[PDB]
Amino acid sequence: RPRFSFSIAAREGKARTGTIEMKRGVIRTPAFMPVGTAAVKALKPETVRATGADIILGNTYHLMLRPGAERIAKLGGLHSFMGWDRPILTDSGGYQVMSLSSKQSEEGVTFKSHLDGSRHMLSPERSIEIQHLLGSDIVMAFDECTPYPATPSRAASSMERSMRWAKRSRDAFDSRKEQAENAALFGIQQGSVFENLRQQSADALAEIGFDGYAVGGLAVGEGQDEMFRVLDFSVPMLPDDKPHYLMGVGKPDDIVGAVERGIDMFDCVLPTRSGRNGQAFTWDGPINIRNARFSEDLKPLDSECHCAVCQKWSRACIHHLIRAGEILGAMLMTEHNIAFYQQLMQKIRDSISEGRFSQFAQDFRARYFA
Amino acid sequence: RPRFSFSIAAREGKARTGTIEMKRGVIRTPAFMPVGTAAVKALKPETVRATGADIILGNTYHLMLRPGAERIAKLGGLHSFMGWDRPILTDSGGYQVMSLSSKQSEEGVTFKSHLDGSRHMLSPERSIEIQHLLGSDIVMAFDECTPYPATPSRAASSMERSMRWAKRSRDAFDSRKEQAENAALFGIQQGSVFENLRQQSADALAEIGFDGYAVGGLAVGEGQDEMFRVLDFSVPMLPDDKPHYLMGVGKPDDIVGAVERGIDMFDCVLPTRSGRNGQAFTWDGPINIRNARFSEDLKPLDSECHCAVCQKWSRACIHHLIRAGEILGAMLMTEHNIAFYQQLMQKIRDSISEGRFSQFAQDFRARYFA
Ligand SMILES: [Zn+2]
Ligand SMILES: [Zn+2]
Repeated sequence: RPRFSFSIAAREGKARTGTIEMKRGVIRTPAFMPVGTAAVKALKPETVRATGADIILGNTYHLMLRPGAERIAKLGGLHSFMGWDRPILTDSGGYQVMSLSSKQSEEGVTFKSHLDGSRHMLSPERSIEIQHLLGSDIVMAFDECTPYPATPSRAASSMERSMRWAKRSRDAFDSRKEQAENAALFGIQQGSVFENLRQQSADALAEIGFDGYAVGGLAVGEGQDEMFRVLDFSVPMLPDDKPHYLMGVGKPDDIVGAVERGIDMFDCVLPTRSGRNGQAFTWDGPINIRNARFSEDLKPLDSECHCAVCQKWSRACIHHLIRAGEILGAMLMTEHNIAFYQQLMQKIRDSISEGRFSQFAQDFRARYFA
Repeated sequence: RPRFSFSIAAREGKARTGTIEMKRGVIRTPAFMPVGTAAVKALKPETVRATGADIILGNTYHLMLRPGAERIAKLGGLHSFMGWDRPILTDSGGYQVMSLSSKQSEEGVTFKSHLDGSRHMLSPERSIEIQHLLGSDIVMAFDECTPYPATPSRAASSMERSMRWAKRSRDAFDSRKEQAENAALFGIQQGSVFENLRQQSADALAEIGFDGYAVGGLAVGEGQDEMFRVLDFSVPMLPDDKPHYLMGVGKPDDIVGAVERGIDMFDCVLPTRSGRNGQAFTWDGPINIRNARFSEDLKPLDSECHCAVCQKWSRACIHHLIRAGEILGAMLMTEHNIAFYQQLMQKIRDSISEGRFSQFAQDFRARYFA
C-alpha cells in the first residue's frame, strides 16, 4: 500500500464515494471516525473494528496531558498503546486548548492543564512533533479557532494566521523523514461564514499543498441551515481530487446533508458521549432509553440494526442497566450507536455507488424526522 | 440433565473435586462464582463465560430494589435479563439488608431502600418467592446474620431462629411445583465460632434436608486463622455427600485453605470490585496497577495468565487507563481478575484429581506470599 492514495469510485452530484489507501489500511469514504481520548470510551478496539470503523480519531490535547506524548512514544506509539493497528487520525490539539484549558501569540499558545494546572505549549511545530510521537497516520495542521459569531475583521485575522500556521505545519511535517514518508497531512480551511475569506483560505492551502482538506470553524453554534449554506460555497473551493473532512460534525442528518455537499470524512463525540448518557440512534430518530416508556419494551434498540447488541439485548434491559449506572449499560449503548453510524455510512456509500443517494437522502430524512 | 446431582470424582484429605449437574449446565467443583448485581460489573456475560465461570451469583437484595423481582419475571427471568443461560445462584437477600439498608422479628425483616427510601419486606417465604421470580437455579434459605464478635447467647438465639427460618424456607420452596422440580435449595450453617452451636445447626439442617450446605457467619472480621479454625470443626459436621459452600470468601489464599478443609464452592466481590479499584491478582501476589512503578512496565498483568487481557495488554497501558478513570481500564482489570480466579480453581481441581493438591497448596503459598 502507498503512503496515501485517494481514489474516487463513484459520484452523484457533489457526493463521492471511494477509498483512501494508507500503509496501515484502507478507508472507505464517506467515512465516520469514532473519537478516542485514551481508549473509544467503554469499548475494546476489537469491538470498534467489529462495528465497521476503518479509522479512529485520537484527541491530541487529552493524550498530551495523559499519559503524555513522550511516554506513548516510549511505549511504542499510539497504535500499540490503544491496541488499534489500523489508521489513526490525530487532531492538532488546538481546539481543546481553546475549549478546555486555561496566552496566544503568532508563535503559538501556552496554557495550563485543566487537570493538574501544569503548563503546556502548542505551536505548529510542537503540534506536528507531538503527532509524530503518537505516530498517527493522518496529521492535522495546527490552526487558530474562530469563535462564532465573528466579525469579518476577526475572522480574516484568524484565517490569515491559520494559513501562516498551515505553512509552518507543512514545513515541520516535511522536515521529519519518517513522518513525511509514512503519514499524511491535512490542511484546514477557515474564514467563518464569509465566502471571500473561505476562498482566500482555500487558495492558500492549495498553494501550500496537502493530502486532504478539512472544513474547519463549523459546528460551533451556527445551526444546520447556516452550516449547509457555508458548505454549499466552501467545499467546491477545495481541490476536488483530495478528501474533504468536516470536523466535529456527526448528527446523522448533518452527515447526510454534508455528503450531499461533497464531504468525505466525519468525526464526532456524539454517538459515544450520548451513548453513555442514554441516547440511542435509530432509523426512526434518536430515543432516550432512560424514559419510562422503555421499561418493559422487549424490542432491540433498533429493529433493523445488524449490531451484536441489537441481536441479543432488549430496550428494557438496557433501560435498567443505564438507570442503575451500570458500566455494561454504557458499553451496549456505545457499541450500538457507533455501529449504527457505520451502517449509515455504508448505506451512503452503497447509494452513491448505485446512483440513488438522492433518493436515499430523502427516504432517510422522512423516516428519521417522522 | 437431572434437577441436581453432585458427584465426587476425586479426594485428597478433606479436599474434593467433582461436578454438580443441573438442568442449565455442569458446574466443576471446587467452583468460584463471580458476583452480579444487575450485570458481573463491566463485563458482557459472554466474557464472564469465556474466563471459565460455570455459574454466577445474583444479589437478591440489589435485584429486588432495581429493577425489582416482579419486573424481571415479566421480562422473562434473570437468565434472560442478564443474558446468561447457565446456572445462577441467588443469595437470600438477607445479608445486604443488614449491611446496606435501614425492624426485625420472628416473621422476618422490614427495611427502607438505601436508594429510594421505599419500604420493603423480607421473610423466609418472601425471599424464596423473589428467588423464584428471578428464576434462579440454586436458591439460598433466608437466615439471620450473626455479627462478630457475638456472645454465646446471641449466637445461639440467632442460630436457632435461622434454623426455624431454614424449615420455613424449605417448606416455601417445596410448595412451589416449578421451583421444587427445577431448582435446588441450600441450607446455611450458623453458630458463630462456637463448636456446639455449629453442631446443633448442622444437625438441624441435615434433619430438614437440603441439596447443599453453606457455612455462613464467617468472613465477618474474624481473620483467616480463626476462620480456618472454625472450618476445621464445622465442615465435617455437614453431610459429606452434598456440596459445601463458603459464602463471601475469596482471597486466593483463603480459597486454597478452605478447599483443604472441604469447601466446594466460593463467591466473593473481591476480584471484580478490587479490579475496578486497580488491584490485579498475580501468582506472585496482588499488585496495585496504579502504582508509579508500572507506568512503563510492558509486561502483562501476570506472566503465566492465559486470559485475553494478558495476551495483548501491558501493565503500562492498564496503568494509564485506570489512572485516567477510563472504563476500559476497569473492563480489562476485571476480565483478568476473574479469569485468574478461574485458573486458580482449575489448578485446584487438577491437583486434587491428580493427588498432588497438598504440594500445590504449599507451592502456591510460597510464591504468592514471597
Ligand atoms: Zn444495534
Ligand atoms: Zn490475565
